[PDB]
Amino acid sequence: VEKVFFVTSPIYYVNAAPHIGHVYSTLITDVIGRYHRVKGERVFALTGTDEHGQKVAEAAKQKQVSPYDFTTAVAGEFKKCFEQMDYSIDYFIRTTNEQHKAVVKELWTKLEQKGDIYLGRYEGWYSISDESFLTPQNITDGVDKDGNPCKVSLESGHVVTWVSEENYMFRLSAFRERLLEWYHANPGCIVPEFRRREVIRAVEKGLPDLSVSRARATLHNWAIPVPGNPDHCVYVWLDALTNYLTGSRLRVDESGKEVSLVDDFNELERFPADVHVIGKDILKFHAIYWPAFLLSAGLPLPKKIVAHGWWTKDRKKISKSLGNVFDPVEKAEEFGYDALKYFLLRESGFSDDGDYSDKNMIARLNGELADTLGNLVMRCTSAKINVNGEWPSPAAYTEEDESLIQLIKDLPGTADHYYLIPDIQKAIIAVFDVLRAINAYVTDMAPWKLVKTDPERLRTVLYITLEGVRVTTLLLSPILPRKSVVIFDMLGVPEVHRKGIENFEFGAVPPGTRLGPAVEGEVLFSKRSTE
Ligand code: MET
Repeated sequence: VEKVFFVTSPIYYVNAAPHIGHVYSTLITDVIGRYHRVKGERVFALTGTDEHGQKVAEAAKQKQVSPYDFTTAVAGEFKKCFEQMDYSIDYFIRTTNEQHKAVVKELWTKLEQKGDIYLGRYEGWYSISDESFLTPQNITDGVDKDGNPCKVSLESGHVVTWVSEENYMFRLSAFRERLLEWYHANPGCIVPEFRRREVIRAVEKGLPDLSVSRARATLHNWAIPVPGNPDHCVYVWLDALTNYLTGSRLRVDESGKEVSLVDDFNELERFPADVHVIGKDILKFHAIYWPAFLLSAGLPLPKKIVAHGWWTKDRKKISKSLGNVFDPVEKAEEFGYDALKYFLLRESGFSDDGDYSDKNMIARLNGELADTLGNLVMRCTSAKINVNGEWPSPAAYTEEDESLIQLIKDLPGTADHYYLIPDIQKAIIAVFDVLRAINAYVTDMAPWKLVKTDPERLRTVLYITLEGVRVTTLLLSPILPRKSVVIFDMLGVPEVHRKGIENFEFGAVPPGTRLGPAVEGEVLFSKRSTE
């Protein structure tokens, strides 16, 4: 099934400025997209902002501005931040978009015509901050911002309020069996595995019907009207999840501006998502509600949902109100963009809540990027070792030579599998296991002595090293997109050989290829003092 590989991030609430969590989710989306482009596939990578709802409306009122001006301004902050982060995202969607609204109304009407929406009541707890309905088992006692006793979410700790409203209800209870059948038929469809198990357990227990509208006053009229009923607004989450469908149907011009909404998703060959990237906090929406809506509407289901953890800094919660900020742009200016991306993707897996510190950041940058990767690139390109400034023609390979070559040949298949799970941390570790092996081979062969002692042997050692650096760098190119270009330039790898599965093969760059010119004193990753 040849198709556009479709990868998404969440669309973020615009109640406040963008921060590490948004940057991280979008980074993961970006990396997955980049890897599939490197394989020569068609890719559409989507990110954006979730701009309706009571949460956003009350954030605007607290700043005392119009919701239109507020959402526009904060959406602009997200766009600027992502531009600065140097992603390769194909479209940035906003739920205030008029074509998105049309797709939401269309989907609603399909659900209704299917018989899965009825007029009922919700009486229960709601978290405005999570826009989430909660049972009494999912709240506990806590304190409000005036210090008074209130109820709070056990999941998020935000304040909950009791809602009692005549609402349109979606028959979620009727999809239990079909959802379980979907999880069991596709046991890789939620990653990591323990989060898949959580979803299955939750759905096993039973599902209540879900409120998919609210009275218009509650939302301060900042939402999409229910087709045929002006007194109701569409649940912000049904509106929000629909962004994935809208995005799959938007034709986008060179400037990244939407110019047309197509009638049917098949026309652009994107829907359904191959990967939805999300945080663990929004798993039920994506793994339970979304597939149920899609089943009701007769739409195909996503292939994989990958849910990551939440970051801390110096083992404490990241917060402006407390004394612990973590600004990605600032840290990227300090340590480098590719380096910061590397750290975020290497330091933690999707099953973990990662922790940043300047100490650990510096140790990875010095140890892995400078001492392992950078040092190797400089060694095989130096005029002192590579006297002719080119890829030599290798002579006969020893067993030691071949053992390293085997690792280099095996690497693409292994990295590929990890990128597809996806488990980016493991992909990175696999590549760096090969970089460490190449370094120990270089140390063991001492090519600097071979220049005088055995130039023929040096040709072999040097060729293996160059090719190892090239293959590893290609597989890291989604992680270090700017630095990989610098590496390929230093190596003189022609543009055509910088992507495509043909170039996963050992030996793709021929002997006699000239290295790129040298710039005096210009290192790849400069080591930084440990403060
Ligand atoms: C359809 S993904 C919506 C995610 C939600 N706006 C959030 O920031 O958590």
